[PDB]
Amino acid sequence: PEQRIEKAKGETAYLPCKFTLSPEDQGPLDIEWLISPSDNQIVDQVIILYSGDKIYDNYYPDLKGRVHFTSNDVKSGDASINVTNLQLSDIGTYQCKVKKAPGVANKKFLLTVLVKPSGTRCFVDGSEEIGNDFKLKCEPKEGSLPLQFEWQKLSDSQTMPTPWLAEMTSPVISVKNASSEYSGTYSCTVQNRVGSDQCMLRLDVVPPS
Repeated sequence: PEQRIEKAKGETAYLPCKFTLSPEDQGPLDIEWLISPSDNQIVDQVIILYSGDKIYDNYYPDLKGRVHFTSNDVKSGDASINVTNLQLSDIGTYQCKVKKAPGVANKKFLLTVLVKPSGTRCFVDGSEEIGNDFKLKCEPKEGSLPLQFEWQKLSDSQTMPTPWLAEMTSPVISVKNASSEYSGTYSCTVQNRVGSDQCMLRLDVVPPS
């Protein structure tokens, strides 16, 4: 089991890792967390240890100061960690390895970090001319999937061209055989569960010449 944990950038991830001891488990309690980041191909890197009743946490410089055991009494049965001020670079697989010999247990977490849509650009791809085919595009610079789009007409009738109604919730509107009546100011609003962004374009459909 690889449990998915999903949080937004800047929030804190809780990676729970509670454990029961068998009375047979007489060896010293030893706990190791390791990361395998997405951003690169290093694998199984120690980020924090509990060993000899002491915490060692100076391991992985990208996580400096941001990884802590959740509990104030780890030896009672809680190996959970907090990862605070989440960065996009913290996306990866986190493994909790608990040992109290002969007992050994592991668990993995797949951490994803979400970001709201931002830097969203609204633009026309093509010549804005009567009879032409061109494209209305709403392109976020950043934004975690799944993303929702919604075009609206801000100017004049405040009503989207009927032929475009099917692509109204799409990032791209593929305009065919353009009418001058399609002209106007249009808004693209993009959202995901973190947040929202909006942009605007002006369409001016003129005779081709």
